[PDB]
Amino acid sequence: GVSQDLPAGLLDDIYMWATQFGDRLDEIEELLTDNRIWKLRTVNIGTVTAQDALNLGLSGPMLRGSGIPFDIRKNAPYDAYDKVDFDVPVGMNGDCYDRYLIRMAEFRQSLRIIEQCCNDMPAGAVKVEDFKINSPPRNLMKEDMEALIHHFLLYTKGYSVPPGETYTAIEAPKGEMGVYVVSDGSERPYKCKIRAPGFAHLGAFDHIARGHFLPDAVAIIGTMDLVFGEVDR
Amino acid sequence: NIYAGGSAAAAPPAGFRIHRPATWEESEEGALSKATKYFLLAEMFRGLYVVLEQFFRAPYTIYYPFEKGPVSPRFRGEHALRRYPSGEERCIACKLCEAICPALAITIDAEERIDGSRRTTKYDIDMTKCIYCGYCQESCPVDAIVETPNVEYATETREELLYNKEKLLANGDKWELELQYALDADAPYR
Amino acid sequence: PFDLEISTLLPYVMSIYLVSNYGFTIVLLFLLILIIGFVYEINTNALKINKHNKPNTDSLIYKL
Amino acid sequence: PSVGQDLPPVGGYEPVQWRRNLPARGFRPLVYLAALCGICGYGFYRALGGIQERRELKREK
Amino acid sequence: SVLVQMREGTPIGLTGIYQHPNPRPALIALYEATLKELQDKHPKDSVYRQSIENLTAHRKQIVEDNEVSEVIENKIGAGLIEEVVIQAHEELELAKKMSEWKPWEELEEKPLEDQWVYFN
Amino acid sequence: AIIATAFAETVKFSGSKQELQKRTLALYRQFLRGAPTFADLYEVQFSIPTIRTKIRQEFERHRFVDDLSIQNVLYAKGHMEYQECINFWKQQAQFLKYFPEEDDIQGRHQPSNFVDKFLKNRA
Amino acid sequence: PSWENIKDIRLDPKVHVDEVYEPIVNPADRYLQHVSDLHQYAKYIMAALPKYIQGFSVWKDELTLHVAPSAVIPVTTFLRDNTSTQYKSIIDITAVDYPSRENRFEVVYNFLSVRHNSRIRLKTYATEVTPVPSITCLYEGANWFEREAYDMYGVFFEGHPDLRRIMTDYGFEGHPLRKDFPLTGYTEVRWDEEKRRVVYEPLELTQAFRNFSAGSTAWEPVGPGRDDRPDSFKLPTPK
Amino acid sequence: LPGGPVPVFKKYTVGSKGIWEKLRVLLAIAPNRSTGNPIVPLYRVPTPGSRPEANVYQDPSSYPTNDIAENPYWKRDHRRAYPQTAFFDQKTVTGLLELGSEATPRIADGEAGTKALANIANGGVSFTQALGKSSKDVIYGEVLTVNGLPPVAPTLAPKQWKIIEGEAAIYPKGYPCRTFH
Ligand SMILES: CCCCCCCCCCCCCCCCCC(=O)OC[C@H](COP(=O)(O)OCCN)OC(=O)CCCCCCCCCCCCCCCCC
Ligand SMILES: CCCCCCCCCCCC(=O)OC[C@H](COP(=O)(O)OCC[N+](C)(C)C)OC(=O)CCCCCCCCCCC
Ligand code: SF4
Ligand code: SF4
Repeated sequence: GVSQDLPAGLLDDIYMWATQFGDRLDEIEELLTDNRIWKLRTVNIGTVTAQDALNLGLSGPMLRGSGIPFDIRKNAPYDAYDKVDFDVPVGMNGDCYDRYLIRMAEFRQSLRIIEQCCNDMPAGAVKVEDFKINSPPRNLMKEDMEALIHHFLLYTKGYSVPPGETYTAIEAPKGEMGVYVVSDGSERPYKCKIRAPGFAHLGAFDHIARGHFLPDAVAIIGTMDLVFGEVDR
Repeated sequence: NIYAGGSAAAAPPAGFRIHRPATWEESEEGALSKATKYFLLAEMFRGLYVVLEQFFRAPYTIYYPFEKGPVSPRFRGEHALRRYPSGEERCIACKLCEAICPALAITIDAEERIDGSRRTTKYDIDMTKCIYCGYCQESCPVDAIVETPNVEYATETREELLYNKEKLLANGDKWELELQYALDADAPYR
Repeated sequence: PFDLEISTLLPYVMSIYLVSNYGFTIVLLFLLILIIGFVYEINTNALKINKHNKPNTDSLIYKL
Repeated sequence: PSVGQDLPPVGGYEPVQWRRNLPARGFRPLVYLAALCGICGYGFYRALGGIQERRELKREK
Repeated sequence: SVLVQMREGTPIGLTGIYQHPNPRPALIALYEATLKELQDKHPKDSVYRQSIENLTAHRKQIVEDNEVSEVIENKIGAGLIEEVVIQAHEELELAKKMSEWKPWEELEEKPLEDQWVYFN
Repeated sequence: AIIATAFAETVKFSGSKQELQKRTLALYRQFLRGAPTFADLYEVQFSIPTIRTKIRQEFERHRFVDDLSIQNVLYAKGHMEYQECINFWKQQAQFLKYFPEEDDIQGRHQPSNFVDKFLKNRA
Repeated sequence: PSWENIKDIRLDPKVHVDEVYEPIVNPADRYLQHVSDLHQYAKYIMAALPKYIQGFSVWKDELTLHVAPSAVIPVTTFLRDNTSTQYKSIIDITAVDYPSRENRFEVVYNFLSVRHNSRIRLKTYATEVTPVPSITCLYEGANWFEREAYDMYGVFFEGHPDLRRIMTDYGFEGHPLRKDFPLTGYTEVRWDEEKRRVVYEPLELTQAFRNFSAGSTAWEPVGPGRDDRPDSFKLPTPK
Repeated sequence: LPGGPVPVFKKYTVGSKGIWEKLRVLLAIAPNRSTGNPIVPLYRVPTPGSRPEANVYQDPSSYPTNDIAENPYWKRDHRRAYPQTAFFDQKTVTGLLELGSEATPRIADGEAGTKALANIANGGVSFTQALGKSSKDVIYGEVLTVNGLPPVAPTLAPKQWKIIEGEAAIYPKGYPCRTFH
């Protein structure tokens, strides 16, 4: 779950931020979306076809810009994405300008989801209610013997994970982020490999950037949305 | 019906094929209006106006260090070792902080005190190894090790950032009141 | 050449009244001749850097 | 149970604006073209009148 | 010859794939070719052959029964008709490679006993 | 597509030791030929003959390896190292890892017998 | 109609629940029908390529195929190009070190089919001297993944056009993700004033690494689990 | 259309008053746009360190997990009821083809069934002889579909896409970005 519950005045403050973020987005769009220089730098720059996008391992906007409607939040719903209403933007030219439009629309859809969460936040626990997995609350830890034992063990040994393996993926902001974790049944993962979307995007750079000018390369790097801690883990 | 190599969800949605791009001759706007927009840079002027509107709005800047950005009771800053109201140390050397520490930043030594108490003889934090995650403070069964809200302790030498037990206890003594505000605000949530 | 063309108009603008209508006709002829050269430059695409690599547009054909 | 938890209002919050809001402003383009023509024509009227009067001053000198 | 993929012309909504001029004959031809390849190089017993035959027969029946592209792609359920042509071509090349690979046989590398032992 | 870089060789495990011997001697020739380029890229103090001597010593080290698979791996890694050196992908710091002897005398006391090693707790 | 009189949301009546009701459900249950489907699907694949598929495994929504290295190119081709599979995107390639096995390394491929909204995993094996066939011919995106697998583990990929280190330092000796490679390696760097350059030296740590895994539990923690196999994939009992 | 423009006085930003408000309304590109400065008396007030709710907060719990009288831990111990990974090599699938399944058997009773299971478990029947021997009924029911088609790569939750056009779209007609729901 999460480590602590939300503090008392947070939903109200998130709502007040949300009431003005739309204008904040409109002004950026005023500077960029119709600017002819912005279009000169982005239109037909870093084009990727749909088939090549699939073959290269691209995901997220890098894929949705080429016309393919795929998004893990809709295709394989996780935590609460099935309970909220939002739309998915899909490009058609597979270029930097289509990807920019996709990201700007995703801003709006995130604002939508944040408002729905502010309206539908339910009562109850925020972590799983088994003290063999997550630590019990502190007033139990200092009063109840089982709670103290479980707290001691969780912070010194850790919980044991049943042996096995999984590849698990989510629609991270930069594309499909996955982990492949192998458990040997102990408290420490046997193997943990991170699948970073930026890794595959930078791999596809040589195919995408060929025949462009150097400033086009700068624009393509920017459109891939690279953070290098992701790239080299 | 029955699908072969496919399914209803892999069928194209209604309207997935895009409409044909329009040619120049099927344009609603006459060439003179388009040329006016082209030569007089209409959207560029709109962008300049949007930028100029900001010039008459309130800026966001604060005058640090005379003003300060927002800080919350949960904030993770420099470490301290706390006491009981009697003045006795709270740490009883359980070593749960040392075990949980993801950066192995804590080094602890203990034995029986001459009065029989279980107490530390050495408590070190390498602040240049620490990742300021707060796991030690969550793990402690007696609220002994804490993170204050203090961030202003930059040093001129690295040796000054190897905190021993005296330094950490002095930090607890120095910051106890702010620590009590933070605890009074966040203890129910832990 | 374009710089010399432009700078050759300095004697005209400094003598426009004195040469009025005859020189106006002459300077028009001079400008038109230079504009023919501008036309040549524009139509030959002489200052365009062509991106050598272009997307392949050939169809995919299979011999069945 | 649940006491003291951050929760939403009973009726909910008023809807926020999330759709694109970039309304079209300004006269139609031909109005700007007409204004430009009028400004330039008036300026040419003044400049040519000034040139002609300057020539008559040259005659006097 | 068969026109598989148009790489210019009217864009359809997927980058790099353009509108096919005459897709139904292309589909029928490619489907004929793959049925012929299976019949001439694949054992009648092999499961691969039975499955690809039945699938190709099903899709060929759908194409021949229907003149309109949107009806066809709703009944096939595997994308726009251009993508269906690309799929048929892919299946044909796979069948021809399968003829040489001979997957209906017994497996050639058995695993050692330790090979697939995990922690359970 | 994703194209290979300067002096890249696709990985191929030679089925025979003689077909590997040909490739190996070709790699040795490549190293010897690149020695002056190396001395220019990496601004070295020492001479071109010293570089070529070092290359010979490297190739000598595996002169008696028998198993074909091991020789294949040694060759593929040696080619990787050649590509790294000739493309200036290495900096001077990593290139000079190969020349520990070229640095000056580290000190007066490098023990050789038992007593000297025992006096330094290295016996 | 001004911001001066905007309503205070902070004093609106909040929702108040008396008791929260969250029924007890095993998360695995939601997978059961899907598990059956995967079994059926895997059976088909194994019946179609019996020359190649050593086996398969099914865990909740993840299907793994196990093949010999020489099987990689045909099976992968099938997975990419068959009409019922259509796994067009390569997601990742990595290796896992199992030092107890005669073949140390298992090579893992994950594939995605956007057409069918489906994932699949394929495993093979390798050692420090026996390579695997590169799948760059089938997926360009595989390129860098195989490089990482070579850099971290030392697995070679036959047919890879440009196979070199991608993560580690130039001239780095070792493959750090092997179980026998030590956590902090063998060498460290510093700036040397005498030589005016960054130098490499044998590792020396001011504080030695403390390995707390000695405190692992003395009692078996989870037990056997339960089997979720469908009844159509269990051998019958006589009578 | 929900999500559409809302006036500036419904946004929690400072803004202008008096004659200056008239000037701003006359001179704004979009008069309904806020300035972005939060209203000081309303925003993040009271401070998180002085919330009254802190002195009434209790650890939240759900029924029946919090019951003191009817929940043994082992009835909700989901970690220890984890699904086993099912491994199938070709011998097992051979057995499934020949002898049928627990669900639908094709085995005889007594020593016959145990000996059949044993001799497939030893290597007597190979997978390919297993497949060739298999009848049409077996091959269609239990390898292919009942229609003879192969099964498609299965999906846990199928997603039907719809395209939103017109006013509810995110961008207008011209832009090369469509709205999928
Ligand atoms: C209607 C009849 C008209 C009769 C003839 C017109 C008389 C002359 C009119 C005066 C203005 C002419 C000079 C501006 C012409 C600009 C034309 C243009 O758009 O250039 C476009 C050029 C790309 O070329 P192109 O291929 O044609 O565009 C297609 C893109 N898909 O790409 C570009 O160069 C982009 C445009 C360059 C803009 C430069 C911006 C620099 C600074 C902006 C100045 C704005 C004002 C600053 C002052 C502050 C405001 C007070
Ligand atoms: C191709 C261009 C065609 C334009 C035709 C416009 C004619 C309209 C009639 C008004 C003239 C008038 O009546 O005003 C006369 C003016 C000023 O002279 P004045 O001193 O007032 O007259 C007294 C005569 N004296 C001095 C002998 C006593 O003369 C002008 O030069 C102004 C002409 C208007 C400007 C036209 C320029 C067009 C833009 C050119 C951009 C390349
Ligand atoms: S804050 Fe985290 S890293 Fe720092 S000492 Fe505490 S547990 Fe260790
Ligand atoms: S600070 Fe707390 S957790 Fe750490 S040793 Fe002392 S009592 Fe134990």
